[PDB]
Order: sequence, then structure tokens, then C-alpha cells
Amino acid sequence: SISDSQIIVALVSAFITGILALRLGKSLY
Amino acid sequence: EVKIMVEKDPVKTSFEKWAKPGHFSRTLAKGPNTTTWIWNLHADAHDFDSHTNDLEEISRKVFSAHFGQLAVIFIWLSGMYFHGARFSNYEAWLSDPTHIKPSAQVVWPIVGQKILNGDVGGGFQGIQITSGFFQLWRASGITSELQLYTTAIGGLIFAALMLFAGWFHYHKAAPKLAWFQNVESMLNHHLAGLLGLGSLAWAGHQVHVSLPINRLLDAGVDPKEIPLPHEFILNRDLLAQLYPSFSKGLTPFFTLNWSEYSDFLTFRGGLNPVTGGLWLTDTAHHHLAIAVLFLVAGHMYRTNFGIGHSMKEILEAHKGPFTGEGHKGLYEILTTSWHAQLAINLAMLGSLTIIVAHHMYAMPPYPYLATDYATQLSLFTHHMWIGGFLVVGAAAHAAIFMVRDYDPTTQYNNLLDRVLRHRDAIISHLNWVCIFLGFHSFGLYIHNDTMSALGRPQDMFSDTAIQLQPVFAQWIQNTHALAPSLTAPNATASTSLTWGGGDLVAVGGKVALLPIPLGTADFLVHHIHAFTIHVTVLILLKGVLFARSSRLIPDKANLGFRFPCDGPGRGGTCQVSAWDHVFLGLFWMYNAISVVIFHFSWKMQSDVWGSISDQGVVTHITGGNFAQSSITINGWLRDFLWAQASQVIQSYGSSLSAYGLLFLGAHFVWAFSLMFLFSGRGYWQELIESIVWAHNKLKVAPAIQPRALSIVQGRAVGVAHYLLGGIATTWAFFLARIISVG
Amino acid sequence: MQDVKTYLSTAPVLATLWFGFLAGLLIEINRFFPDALVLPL
Amino acid sequence: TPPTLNADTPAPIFGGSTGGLLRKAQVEEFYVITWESPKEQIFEMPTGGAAIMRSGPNLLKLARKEQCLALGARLRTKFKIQYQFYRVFPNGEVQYLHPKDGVYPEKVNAGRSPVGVNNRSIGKNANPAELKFAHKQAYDL
Amino acid sequence: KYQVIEPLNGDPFIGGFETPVTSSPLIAWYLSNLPAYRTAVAPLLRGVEIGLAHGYLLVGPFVLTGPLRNSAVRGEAGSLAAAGLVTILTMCLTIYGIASFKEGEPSKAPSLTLTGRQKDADKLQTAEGWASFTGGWFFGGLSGVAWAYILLYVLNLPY
Amino acid sequence: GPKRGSIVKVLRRESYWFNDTGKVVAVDQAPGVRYPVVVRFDKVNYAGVSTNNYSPDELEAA
Amino acid sequence: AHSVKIYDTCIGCTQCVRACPTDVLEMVPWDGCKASQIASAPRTEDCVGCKRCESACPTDFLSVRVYLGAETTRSMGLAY
Amino acid sequence: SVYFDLGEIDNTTGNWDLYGNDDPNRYNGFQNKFFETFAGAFTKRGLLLKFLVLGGATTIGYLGSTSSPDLLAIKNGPKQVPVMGPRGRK
Amino acid sequence: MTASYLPSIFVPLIGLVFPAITMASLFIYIEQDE
Ligand code: CLA
Ligand code: CLA
Ligand code: CLA
Ligand code: CLA
Repeated sequence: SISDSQIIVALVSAFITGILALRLGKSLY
Repeated sequence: EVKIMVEKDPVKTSFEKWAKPGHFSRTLAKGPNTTTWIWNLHADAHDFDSHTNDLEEISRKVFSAHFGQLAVIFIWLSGMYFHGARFSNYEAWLSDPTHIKPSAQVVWPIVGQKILNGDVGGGFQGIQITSGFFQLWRASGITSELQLYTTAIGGLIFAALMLFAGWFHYHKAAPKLAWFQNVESMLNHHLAGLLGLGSLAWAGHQVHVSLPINRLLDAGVDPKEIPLPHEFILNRDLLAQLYPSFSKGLTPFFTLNWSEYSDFLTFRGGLNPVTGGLWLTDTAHHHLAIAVLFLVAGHMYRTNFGIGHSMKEILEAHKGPFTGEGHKGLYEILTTSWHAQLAINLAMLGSLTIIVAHHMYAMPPYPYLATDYATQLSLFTHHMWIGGFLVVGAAAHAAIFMVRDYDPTTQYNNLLDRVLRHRDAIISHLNWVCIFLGFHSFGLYIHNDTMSALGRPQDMFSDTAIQLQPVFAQWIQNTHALAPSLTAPNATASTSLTWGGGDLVAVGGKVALLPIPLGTADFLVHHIHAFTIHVTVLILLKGVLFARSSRLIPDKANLGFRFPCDGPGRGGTCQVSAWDHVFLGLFWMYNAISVVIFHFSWKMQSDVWGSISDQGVVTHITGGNFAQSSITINGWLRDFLWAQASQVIQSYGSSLSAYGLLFLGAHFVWAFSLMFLFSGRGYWQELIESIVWAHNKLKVAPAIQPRALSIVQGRAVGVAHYLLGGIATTWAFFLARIISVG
Repeated sequence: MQDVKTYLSTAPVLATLWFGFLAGLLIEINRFFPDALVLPL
Repeated sequence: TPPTLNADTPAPIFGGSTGGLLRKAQVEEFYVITWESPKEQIFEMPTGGAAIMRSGPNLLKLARKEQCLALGARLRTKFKIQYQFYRVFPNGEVQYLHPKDGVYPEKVNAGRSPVGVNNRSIGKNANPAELKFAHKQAYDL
Repeated sequence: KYQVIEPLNGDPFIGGFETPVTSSPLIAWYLSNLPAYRTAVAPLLRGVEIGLAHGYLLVGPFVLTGPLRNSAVRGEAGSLAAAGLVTILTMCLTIYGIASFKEGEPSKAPSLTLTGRQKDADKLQTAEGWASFTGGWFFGGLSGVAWAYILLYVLNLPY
Repeated sequence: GPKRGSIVKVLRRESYWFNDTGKVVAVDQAPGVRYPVVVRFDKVNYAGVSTNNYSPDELEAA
Repeated sequence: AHSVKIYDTCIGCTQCVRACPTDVLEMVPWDGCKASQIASAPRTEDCVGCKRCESACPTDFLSVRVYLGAETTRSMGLAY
Repeated sequence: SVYFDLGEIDNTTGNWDLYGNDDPNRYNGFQNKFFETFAGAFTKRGLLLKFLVLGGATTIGYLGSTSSPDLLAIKNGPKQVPVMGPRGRK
Repeated sequence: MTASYLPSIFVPLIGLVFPAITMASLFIYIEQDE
């Protein structure tokens, strides 16, 4: 990630994955 | 009123009760069904108040057991004297006490252990002792092995005598309860007779034999040319050659003109400049004063001669507003219960042992004692451990009394009742102060460690950074330093050299004592000492107070003093008795005393001891690195444990090899304790069944069924092994260090 | 005298007598046959 | 039998203690024990300390049930005194517990039902591996 | 002066005592006249007073002994740390009020005096009462920290 | 059930004395007793007792 | 809330009820052992888990068994 | 002389308030009015927790980001040369 | 490190704020009777 936009891409992808994990946890409870 | 009371021949001496192993208690006199009989036999072998119920037989048994203990102590002392006579380099030590290491034990050459007989000097080969018996004999005036032999025999005689008495007063003439209860005459005779006359006799021995012999030893004469201790008794002129006051006869003492006895009855502080010890001309005066003090103090209590106090009118007279009905009903407690006396006696004797250990290192009373560092360290550590054990014993016996001797039908006397009635406050406040002390003592060390780890030492609690100089101890030191000029005009010098005043004293190289500084590193460790002592008091006092009942178990006194737990109910009630509180307090006593002895060792090697050279330059052993390196736990890890532990580990193949072996042996015993401390009875009892199966398969099933140790014996074994391992490790480490580097 | 023999027939006394006799035996053997690592038979 | 009814009998003489009631007694249950004595003795309190009970009737309120039973057993054994104790709710609803039918639970009595009695030997219960996904445990059967 | 120790309210079967520390004219007066024990006054005013006192006292152990106690920003860092501590305590008070108080319960406070007078319970043990207390405490703490900083590192009269 | 003074071996699976022998003391001959046989053993259990009662169909080996 | 059980081996020793410090166990008429007595646990809502009951029954294994279940205020032995 | 009752149940359970000042007003009415109009909106706990969390977040953000070089030690970075590896590494 | 201003933004937002809010949420969820 020697570039600058790539960090933002990683951040937004981590956020999407977090929302997915949130939905899964809600379904598990 | 007060008279002799004896019951002629109350117990026929025979061997009948001797063949039946269990005989004292009827519950286990029947026989060993299971193997938990061999254990509780030895457990309640000395539970005199549990076998029977009448105070008379209990008191007689206690008396005879005391006599047996005295006989054993006499055998021990006679053995030490005989060893100093037969297998010691004492006479060679006397000719050069600064280059000859003491030694009074030799080892048979059998399996290569011959190398334990190290080269101690004087043409001798044996283990180097640290009991300090050589210094004691030099201070007593003993100057020949013959004078030891005799006294050895003497001890042996007393041993037999004691044994005889022990038999007599139980089998031929045993007293009755009404005789032991005369505490007034007992205290009268222990004050005036035992302490007073004993101190007077020792002052006589000092002033007659110990002063001239030791003075001639200080003048540099050969210990063989010194006249015998009776040439100063049958020749007042030969003794007056040193202290001419003896030429005045016994007249000054009787005409109250005894201010002319200032030759041998002196008042001079400091230490003898050549032996590094107190002036015997001062200890003679001290004993002479203590003797008359105890003698005139032995006339206080009333006997059948009309006059004197009675320790019941004295008690009831003290009854204030805040404290209910005063000390009423305590004279009935301490004359109808042996435990309430053992508690006080053990507490006072332990505290006194601690006082002794603190006094002797600071005012060395024997010649060439402050020079030999090994002896001065062992005499501190041993006595500290003894006191620490005795105080916990006091707590345990107070708990026992509260459990099975206390009764309220007479204890409406609101002194013990009142302290029993706010235990939930006493323990709460003690808990809070323990927490406060623990934080404000150990969190400071953690702060210093984190700062010195984060590369920011300027934020530490050192003596360069934020300071915590103890001002009160410094003021006390400065006050005692100036006492011989304002508050003690007749004393020539301060009582000790540890006070800031005075100067250094040398004993031919190594230093004896000097003024001790006090900085932040001492503030922290003193607060740590206070914290650990407070936690120990917390545990023991909680046990003692809740020995009878609590919110959890309101009928605990029915269960008894020693019992594992009241079921797994109420969430859990494991370790709820007073015995378990003593079990828990033993570990904290161990912690406290270990911290104290570490403190003393490091501080002495760093800021007191050393070897001075000409022109005055003095270099301590470690190099004064205690003020700066003892403020962080890492400093105690490397600069004390890792650094000083470098002598014992590499002692293999040398005369100090047994210490290197016992290091690892004690480590093994300590780690072995954890098997009992962590596990529980059920697992082992189950495992034993699978071994009994293999035994039955081959017809080797024993008739005494192998049950596992009880829940309380597991704890006892665990704490015993833990204490043994820890103390023996510290023993080996301390000795292997100080013997080589001191 | 019979009860004295019974007492001498106890477990600790027989244990210490046996172990002391065995210690004496082994100590004498090692004082006469020292440094035995290999059986010369 | 008609359970005895509470009253306003006096209380034993006691100088106080720090092992008494707590907030549990005003937001939840608490207990009170009574008895009858022929003289004035000194009895040990189950909360620490001693107290002098009074002649005739006495009434004492405590914080648990085990305290009342401990004190009552001590009474019945040492002083030969019979007793009862109740449980009181925040709203003042007294409930009579210990001598539920007059006779103490040791001596047998008619008109008593058996509860928790299984008609088999303890070593006969089925394994806990057949009654899975079925909340019958092993022994309620 | 005869016997100064007494059970609580003369009832031996409660867990405590009327020692000179707990029960005493001077002590009872000093303890009743504290804002947290003044019952009828509105919770917001008590919270304001208490927060003022605490925020004003807190600036000390933060400025004299900090990580920046040897810089030109000596007092500012300590004042900021004090403000941080008071907002953290406000958050803890808020979550305590949420977890411990309901919006329908009348009052958990005691209602009687020392002599059984049927007085009224303290409104502080209500949900909205604790909310007002928390708001007033937040405001008082911030204002007290600010005033302490003003008096110390803006004006004269060193200590 | 069995005779008095008879040596019988236990079969109760949850007994400390399982597969062990013991001599009967006195079997009660009431009509409705569920465990009438009384047997005393020469080795106590974990609790310390040595006497116990069984049903006649629960122990017999002679 | 613990579960007490009394299996049909009680010889009517009456020790279980004498030992229980909560008035939980009581005697009951039940013919069959010797004296038409048996134990009964109607007040299991007060047992703390003391297991003093099981430490008293001199039966082969046991006849009164306590099973620790859901914890409450009464069973925890709390006074605060 | 009796210490029990079912009517006055609060007398026999220790529910008294040992320190109760029933004073309805202690401060100046003007000062109270000027204190409640400014510390009144802070009463809404639902709109105060979500205010405190955002305030603290933004505060430790701005102070964590817009720091000073002299103040912090991890922000001033290294101003020296690095030591070398014990095995000839870097 | 490209950004080099993100470590000053995130660890204050992950070691201080994140626990501060999740502990409060979990304490509200624990101490509630529904
Ligand atoms: C002369 C020989 C003699 C004889 C035949 C007896 C005979 C008897 N004594 Mg007796 N006694 C004697 C000498 C003698 N005593 C002496 C000299 C003393 C003074 C110490 C006593 C003090 C004494 C007391 C206080 C009691 C008896 C009791 C008894 C009776 C039962 C003793 C028994 O079974 O325990 C046998 C016990 C042993 C074999 C243990 C011996 C251990 C010794 C004493 C200590 C050794 C310590 C040693 C240094 C080891 C330390 C640790 C080591 C491992 C490193 C019995 C009639 C008891 C009695 O009648 O009560 C009903 C009783 O309570 N005796
Ligand atoms: C003046 C000293 C003194 C006296 C007279 C007593 C007397 C008594 N104590 Mg006591 N005690 C003392 C000091 C003393 N204690 C101290 C200092 C402590 C603190 C540790 C205790 C802690 C204590 C407890 C916790 C208990 C007693 C109990 C008892 C009673 C029965 C003791 C018994 O049968 O032991 C028999 C002796 C043994 C079983 C010996 C055990 C072996 C020891 C633990 C190991 C020794 C190690 C040794 C030094 C070296 C090991 C290596 C070597 C063995 C190879 C008896 C009245 C018990 C009781 O119920 O009181 C009524 C009890 O439960 N005491
Ligand atoms: C090293 C091991 C260890 C430690 C740390 C403790 C600690 C403690 N024991 Mg203890 N104990 C131990 C071993 C230990 N024990 C063992 C082995 C035994 C068996 C014998 C016992 C037996 C025992 C008894 C019987 C008693 C204690 C008591 C105590 C407490 C004394 C109060 C005190 O000083 O608080 C000070 C606490 C500390 C110094 C702990 C360190 C705290 C650090 C410095 C602060 C950290 C800052 C912050 C909070 C960290 C946040 C982290 C977060 C950001 C993630 C304390 C909690 C007593 C008690 O309960 O009194 C209250 C008591 O009665 N213990
Ligand atoms: C599990 C994987 C993991 C771990 C342990 C770490 C650990 C760390 N990261 Mg990080 N990071 C990761 C994945 C991970 N990262 C990913 C995938 C990305 C790309 C989006 C980043 C982007 C990132 C940046 C931009 C920064 C860090 C920083 C840091 C450090 C400070 C903590 C912090 O601010 O985190 C903040 C974390 C994030 C902003 C995103 C989290 C990434 C994923 C979604 C978390 C994984 C969830 C995890 C598995 C569940 C844990 C469950 C557990 C609680 C039981 C710390 C060493 C900081 C640093 O270097 O300080 C020196 C910093 O500035 N990280």
C-alpha cells in the first residue's frame, strides 16, 4: 500500500466487511 | 492461701500404655482400620486439652512436657560445647581472630565429601560455622578447650536432672490445679528470682572473670599466659592491677560512695575500637542495674504475707465510659485457660525476638562480631524467622481459645464482648488500610519500573527525580546523634554508630559500623514492610474474630477450630475455619520476613560493610548501588538476585559445595509443595483405587486401607514444604554469598 | 519385659533399626569398596 | 394446626452490634424468632456477642433463616426452650415456617406428605445420554 | 457524657452504632448541610455545586505532577486532563443513571427522619432527577476547572 | 432370605463392598420390607460404617 | 433451588433432618423399612447446598442426594 | 420498649434517613435561574451520552492529530543514528 | 509510512474511545431486566 488511495480502498472494504459481520452476528443471536 | 499442693503418686509408671500406640484418646485407641489413623495419631498426639477435660491433668502434662523440652535444650547446649571443645579450631582462633575462620564441625571421609572440610586456617579442616559461639566464648572469658569439656559434662548433668524432674512431678509428686493457679507468686518469683538473681549472677561473673581476661586479651597478651579465671578471685591485687578500684574493697558499695567504681562500672557509648564490640565494663553495669530493677519489681503482687497487689482489683479498677465494664472477667480467663496465656506469651516472645534481631546488628555485644559478616547476617535472619513464626503461633492459639474456651455466660464483661461486637468494622477498616498501603507502596515501584523502561528516568521516584526523603527517621537519627551532649550529659558517646553522628571504626581492614544514610529507597521499602505486616495482621485478626461465627456460617463454633469446609453450598465455603486463616497467614509472614532479610542483606552489603584501606578510602562490597538500583523491581532482580546468586551456583568442586546442592534441593522441595497446595483429595483418593486394584490382583492388599490425606493435612503438608523450600533456599543463598565475599 | 518387646515391635522403631543397619552396611561397603561404577565380575 | 400469630412481645437486652439487619430486610424478606423462658439467663447471639433474655416472652428479628434455626437449636438443646420463627416481607406479610405442624421435623407425624421420594435405589437412574434433547435430567423420573 | 456509644436509633438489632463519629450534633449538622444530603433542593442545583467543588479541586494533582509539569504549557495540560476526567465521570454517571433508574418508579430514597417522621423521599433517586444531577455536575465541573485555571495561570497570588 | 451367619458376596453395583464377602446378621421377615437382609463386613467404607442391608435378590454367592 | 432426593433405602435414621440447618428435611410415615418412617424434602427452596444431609445417612452409598442447581438469594446464604 | 410492628414496618427495618435537610431553597433565586437556563439542556441523558462520546472522539482526534513536535516524544521522531545489528544486520 | 498521520488518528480512536463506548453499551445490556 505504498500509494494513498489504496489505504482508502482498504478502509472502505474493511467497513463493508464489518457491516457483513454485524449482520451475521445479529443473525446468530 | 498460697501453699504447696501435691498429690502423691497420681500415675503408676509402667509400659502398659506404652505398648498400645494410641492410648491418650479413646476415639483412636481401638486400632487402625484405615491409614488415616497413623496420621491423626501424630496430629493430636500433643492435644492435651482434647484427650481429657479437667484442667488438673492438662496442667500436669504441660509441666512435664516443659521439663522434657528443657532437657532437650540442655542436651543441645552440651553438644555445642562438646563440639567446640573436641572438633574446633578455637585455641588457634584466639591467637588470630581476624585471619582464622571459625569452625567446629568435621566430616568423616567416606564418599568424597571430605572436600567439605575446607581450609579454615590454623592447621584445621572443617565446615565453617556461623553460630557465633566463638565470639560468645571469647566474651565469656573462655580461653582453653578444657574449660569447654567440663561445661559440656555440666550440661549433660542438667539434662538428666531435668528428665528426672519431668518424671518426678508427673509420677511421684504431681501438683494439683490449685497450685498452678497462683499467678501472683509465680510472677513474683519469675521477676525477682529468675530474671533478677540471674542478671545479678551474670553481672558477678562478668565483673569478676570476664572483665580482666578480656582486658588482657585486648592488651595483646598470649591467651595461654593469661592467669586462670580464679587467680582474680583469690587475689584482689592481681585483679586491681587493671581496675585499681578493687583495691578499695567492698566498702564503696556499702557506704553509698560507689561513684568510685567508675573503673569497671562505666557509661560509655560506641564500640571498643579494637574488637568492634561493646565495652564489657558497660555491660557489667547494665546487668547490675537490670538485676536490681527486676528485684525491686518482683515485689508487687500479694502473697500470704499481707502486703502486695492483687491482679483482680487492678483489672476491675480500669473501666471507662467508652469501653463498657472495663477489664472485668479477664483474670478468670488467664487462670482457667492455657491457650489465652500461650497466645500472649507467643506474641510477646516473637516481638522480643524481632527486637533482639534489630538491636544486636546495630550494637554488636561480642568482640569481633561486626567484623565476621556471615555471623552477623545469620544471627539476624535466624532470629527474624523465629519471631515471625512465634507471632503466627500466638494468633493461632488466640483463635483456639476463642473457638473452644470462650463462653458468654460469664463474658458479659464488655471488653472482649465489645471488640467482638464490631468485627465487621475492625476488619473493614483494616482491609481499606491494607489496600491503601499496598497501592501507595507497590504502585510506586511499578511507576519507577515503567518510567525506567520508557526511557524517561526524570519522571521516576529516585533520589535525583521526585524525592521521598523520610524526614522523621532523619530527625530521630540527628536527635540520637547529639544525645551525649544535651539529653545524656554523663554518657560519653551515642548508644550506636548507626546514628548519623560519630564516625567509622575499623577492626583491621573490614569496617564494623558507620552512620547509615536514609533516602527514598528506604522510604519505599519501609512502607512495603508496613504494608506486608498490615496484611498479615488482617488475615490473622479476621480469623481470630470470626473464629466463632459469621454471616455465612452462624454456628461455626459447633463445627470446631479445625475443619475443611461446610459443604460446597452457599456458593462455596472452603477454607472457612480459623486454622485455615493461620494457613493463609503463614505465607504472608514468610513474604514479609523474606522482604525484611533481603532489605537487610542488600543495605548492609551496599552502605555499611566493606574493607577500608589506608588514607581512609572505604569501598563497600557492592559499591553503594542500593540507593539508586533498589527503586525498581528489575534492580532487585539483577543487582540483588542475579548478581549475588553468582557465588552459590558456581560453588561446585569447592568447600562451599553443600550450599550449591541445598540450593537446588530447596528449590525442589518448594516446587514439590505446589502439588499439595494446588490439588485436592478427591482425585488422589480415586487414583488410589486403581492401584489397590492392581494390589488385589496379586493378593498384596494391605489390611490398613490406603485412604488419601485429609483435606486439612494436604494444606498442612503444602505449607510445610513451601516454607521449608523457601527458607532453605534463602539460607543456602545467603550463606554461600556471605561466606565467600564476607 | 513383654510390653518392652511389644514396643520394640512397633513400626517406627523397627523402621529406624532396619534403616540404620542398612546405612551402616552400605557405608562400610563404600569405605572398603569405593568408586564402584562397573561390576568387575 | 392453626399457626401461632405474631404479637408485640418485648426484645432481649442487647447493647448493639454491627452484625444486624441490612438493606436486604427492607427490600426483601427478613425473619423473626420468639420463645418463652422461665428466668433471665445470658445467651450467645448468633450475630456476635451476648444478650440477656427476659422472663416470659421474647422476640428477636434476624437477617437469615439459618440464624434463626441455629439459635433455636441452641435454645432447645441447652436451655430446654421451645420456639417458633416467621418470615416477614416488605409489605408486612408474616409467614410461619419452622414448627409448621407443631411437631419438629425429627419426630414422625400423621398428615405429612412425602416430597422428593423416589421408589428405587440411587444406583438405578438412567444415564444422562438417553435423555438428551429432553430436559428431564436423570432423577426427576 | 456517661456512655457515648449507642445502637442505631436505640434499636440493637441493626448493623451499626451511634458512635461520636456517625451520630453527633456537630457531625450531624455538617453532614445534613451538604448538597448531596439536602433533600428538598432541586437536583440540578446540588449537581452544579458538587461539580463546581470537584472540578475546582481536581486541577491540583494534574498540574503539579504531570508529564508536562516542566514546560510552558504547565497549567494548560493539567486543566485539559481535569476536563477530560470530569467528562469521563459524567459519562459514568449517565450510564449509572440509565442502568439503575426506571422512568416509572416513584422513589428509592428513604422517607423517614431519625424519629420516624413521614417525610418525602429524595427526588434524586428518580431517573429524571439523576439526569438533572448529571447535567448540573457536568456544567459545574467544567466551570470549576475553568475557574481554577483562570485563578492560577492567568492572575497573581501564587501559592 | 439366606440363613444367619451365612457368607454371601455382594452384587450391588453402587456398593463399596461390591464383589466382597460378608456374614449375615439377621434378616427381617416382615411382609413389606424392601431390603431385609443385614450383613456386616470386616472393612469399613469411606464413611466408616461396616453394616448394611440388602434385598435377597441383590446378593448371593455362598 | 437445589434438588434434594430421597431414594427408597432410608432406614429412618432421622439424622438427615436433625443435621440440616434450614428446616428442609422432615420425617414422613412410609411403611417398609423398620419403623414406617422416611425422609422428605418439601422445603428444597431453602437448601443452600450444606450437604450436611449426605454426611449423615449411614446407608451403603447414600439415600438422600443433593443436586446443586440454579442459584438464588436464599441458596447463596447471603445476608446483605 | 418493643422493637417490632407490622404497621410501622419502616421503624422495624432501619429505613430512616439519618441526614435529611428539608430546606426547599438555599441559593439566590437569580443565581439559580442563571444556572438552570445554562445547565438545563444537559438534562437529556439520551442526547447527552451521544454528545459526550462525539465530543471526546473529536477532542482526542484534534489533539492526537494537531499535536506539537516538542510536546510528544513519539511525534518528534528519531533525531539520531540507529544502532547496528548484533549479527551484522541493519 | 505513506500517511503517517493515521497512527495518530486511530490508536487514540481504538485504545481510548472504542473501549469507552463498548463497555458502556455492554454495561447497559448487562444491567437491564427487559
Ligand atoms: C522412666 C521411664 C518412664 C516410663 C516407663 C513412663 C511411662 C509412662 N508415661 Mg512418662 N515420663 C517420663 C518417663 C517415663 N514415663 C519422663 C522422664 C517424663 C518427663 C518428660 C515423662 C512425662 C510424661 C507425660 C507428660 C505423660 C507420660 C505418660 C506416661 C504413660 C504413657 C506413656 C506412653 O505410652 O507414651 C510413650 C511416649 C513416647 C515413647 C514418646 C517419647 C518421646 C520423648 C518424650 C521425647 C523425645 C524427643 C526427641 C528429642 C526427638 C525429637 C525429634 C527427633 C525426631 C529429631 C506411661 C505410664 C502419659 C500418661 O500417663 O498420660 C495418660 C503422659 O501424659 N509421661
Ligand atoms: C510455644 C510454642 C507452641 C506450643 C506449646 C504449641 C502447642 C500446640 N499447638 Mg501450636 N503453633 C506454634 C507454637 C506452639 N504450639 C506456632 C509457632 C505455630 C505457627 C506455625 C503454631 C500453629 C499451630 C496450629 C496450626 C495448630 C497448633 C496446634 C497445637 C496443639 C497440638 C500440637 C500438636 O499435637 O502437634 C504435633 C506435632 C507435629 C504433628 C509435628 C509436625 C511436624 C512439623 C510441622 C514440621 C517440623 C519441621 C522441622 C523444623 C524440620 C523439617 C525437616 C525434618 C523433619 C526432616 C498444641 C497445644 C494444633 C491444635 O489443634 O491445637 C489444639 C493446630 O491445629 N499449633
Ligand atoms: C504476586 C501475586 C499476588 C498479588 C499481586 C496479590 C495481591 C493482593 N493480595 Mg494476595 N495472595 C497471593 C498472591 C498475590 N496477591 C498468594 C500466592 C496468596 C496465597 C497465600 C495470597 C493470599 C492473600 C490473602 C489471604 C489476602 C491477600 C490480599 C491481597 C490484596 C492486598 C491489597 C493490596 O495491596 O492491593 C494492592 C494491589 C496491587 C499492588 C496489585 C497491583 C495493582 C497495580 C499496581 C495497579 C494497576 C493499574 C491499573 C488498575 C491497571 C488497569 C489495567 C487495565 C487498563 C487493563 C491484593 C489484591 C489481602 C486482601 O484481600 O486485602 C485487600 C488478603 O487478605 N492475598
Ligand atoms: C486482525 C487484524 C489486524 C490487527 C490485529 C491489526 C492491528 C493494528 N492495526 Mg490494523 N489493519 C488491519 C488489520 C489488523 N490490524 C486491516 C485489514 C487494515 C486495512 C483496513 C488495517 C489498517 C490499519 C491502519 C490504517 C492503522 C492500523 C493500526 C493498527 C495498530 C493499532 C490498532 C488500530 O488502530 O487498529 C485500527 C484498525 C482499523 C482501523 C481497521 C481494523 C481492521 C479489521 C477490520 C479488524 C479485524 C477484526 C478482528 C479480526 C476482530 C477482533 C475480535 C477480537 C476483539 C476478539 C495495531 C498494531 C494503526 C497503526 O499502524 O498504528 C501504529 C493505523 O493507523 N491498522
